[PDB]
Amino acid sequence: SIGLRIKTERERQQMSREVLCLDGAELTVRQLIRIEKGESLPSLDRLSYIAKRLGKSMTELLDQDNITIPDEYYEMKNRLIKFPTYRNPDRIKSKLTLIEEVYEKFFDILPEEELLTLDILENILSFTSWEESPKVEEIYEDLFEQVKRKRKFSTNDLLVIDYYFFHLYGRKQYDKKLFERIIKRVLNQEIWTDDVYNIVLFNDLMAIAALKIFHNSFSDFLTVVDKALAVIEKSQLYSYKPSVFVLKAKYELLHKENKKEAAENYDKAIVFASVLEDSVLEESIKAGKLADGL
Amino acid sequence: LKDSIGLRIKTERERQQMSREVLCLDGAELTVRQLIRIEKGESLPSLDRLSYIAKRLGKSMTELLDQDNITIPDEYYEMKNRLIKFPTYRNPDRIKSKLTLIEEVYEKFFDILPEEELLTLDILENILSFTSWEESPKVEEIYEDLFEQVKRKRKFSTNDLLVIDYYFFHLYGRKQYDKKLFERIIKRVLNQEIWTDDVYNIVLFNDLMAIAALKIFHNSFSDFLTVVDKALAVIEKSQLYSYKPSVFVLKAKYELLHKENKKEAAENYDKAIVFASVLEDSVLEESIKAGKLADGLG
Amino acid sequence: LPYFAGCL
Amino acid sequence: LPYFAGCL
DNA sequence: GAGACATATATGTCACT
DNA sequence: AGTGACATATATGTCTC
Repeated sequence: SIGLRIKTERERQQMSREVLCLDGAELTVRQLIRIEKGESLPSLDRLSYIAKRLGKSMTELLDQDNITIPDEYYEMKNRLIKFPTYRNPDRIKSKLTLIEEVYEKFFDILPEEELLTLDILENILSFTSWEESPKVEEIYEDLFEQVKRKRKFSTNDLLVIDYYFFHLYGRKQYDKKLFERIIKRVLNQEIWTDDVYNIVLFNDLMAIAALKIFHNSFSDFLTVVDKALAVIEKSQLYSYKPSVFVLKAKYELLHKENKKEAAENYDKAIVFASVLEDSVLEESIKAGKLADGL
Repeated sequence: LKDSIGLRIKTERERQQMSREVLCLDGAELTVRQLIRIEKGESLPSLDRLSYIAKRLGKSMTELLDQDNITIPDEYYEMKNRLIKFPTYRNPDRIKSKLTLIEEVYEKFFDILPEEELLTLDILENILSFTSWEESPKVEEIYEDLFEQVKRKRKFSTNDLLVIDYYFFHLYGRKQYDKKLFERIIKRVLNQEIWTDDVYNIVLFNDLMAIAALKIFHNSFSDFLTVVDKALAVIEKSQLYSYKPSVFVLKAKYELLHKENKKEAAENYDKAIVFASVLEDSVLEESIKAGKLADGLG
Repeated sequence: LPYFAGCL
Repeated sequence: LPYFAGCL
């Protein structure tokens, strides 16, 4: 099978043995024939070169129990990550329904990291209030404790932080110094090319800005807005820019005491939501504008 | 690599408190003298002996080499993201910038990039550096065997769609082309599945834009709205609305040349202009505003 | 959390 | 190609 | 553990069509 | 386009201390 998996993948990419072997400085076409036919067992050196040429890892090439995650999972994961509910109960119920479909179909083949992402996302979507929903410590003791000690955050680290921001929103009494540590570390994170990572990072930046507004602590507020813009500018995911205009509208109204400039930023978010044809977002921005005395 | 595997073998063996003599057992599959050479790095183990070492340690052979070695650095995907995702709209300054970025990408990662990534960069370099069908080589010149295989494939890959894009670049403004071949690959482009590979969907969206622009040049609007709907399906599935202004231009040119409706043509144009302005793309908005003024509107 | 922070 | 088809 | 020599296998070069 | 012949490289085994 080791020679058959190499031959099958080589022919899948419409690659000849000569192109794979190049100048023969690392592997000759003669020996590639012996490897694919099974006449010789490829050493780790040549198999490492074959893997590099084929774009596959050595693990993918010889793993007997290798299971492959179907495209339907990532299609369902794309709908769970990329379509903002904006806390709409119908969009939340649909995603919670989709999460249950994903679990019953792929649990046996998904690694622990992917199941942890679906688990945290399930608690984030189904969040009701800091009182009723499970506390971050109760379910994510180890993950949140590591986040306290961790300098660089992963996707699941940012998801736990988001669930922590959901519990932190309503409480008047809270750990103020711990919240200041998380802000500086989230602002210190580097923007990847992974859209899932950047989307969750953007969510944390939106939750930080929302928490500063509830606390009326507008220090470093423009820094969060700038990083939220930087995420949008690098991923070109403009479905989230209306939420940035709402942040600037809140900043002009509550901190700069400029109502005319706050209403103009609100109008830019409404126009942005209209051209995106997201009526749920457009209706939410117009309701927030009128509730803000505008 | 010799030390990387021998270090992992010795570490897992010593943490399990198993000795070299106990691991090698009688010696039927591996000897103690060879295990010393494998762990110390003097010799690289073969697959049959690596399978025995994994079996004795309770691991699978994958777990002993589960290292993500020869992984493409993050900087490549970051530089590749800038090449795929920021449309130049045939701007000379943006095209030359990406041509510069390709030269930087190729110098830093050529020895490590897979064949398909190198092929993607090469086709992308020709698409960007394309000027006109008379001064640019035909698709059957620089990609002879590749484009012949694409003529017969049913499921297009990313590089297959990139070759089709260059082939579309050479078809434009040309007369006496293979008509039946053009209609056939149109059907196959409109048959591709839209998954969650943004690189694929962006290139797929490019082919759809090229087909509509060719249909406009040919004055053949059969299945034009079908090409428009699949283009919107790519945008809505991937949520990459950075390309939606181009779709509004297509619907405007459809109303102007097929429906003979200059009112709707000028209205869809305005939707593209306000969409490009809300995206803050100066080159895109100034290009769409020049197209509306050239078609005799506004 | 407000609606604009519910980007999931 | 025209400008709108140059989405690369 | 390490060096010496022998052996099995993988790999490379040649030669042929 | 795959072959087979033959040398070389490398891993592996069997001594040896």
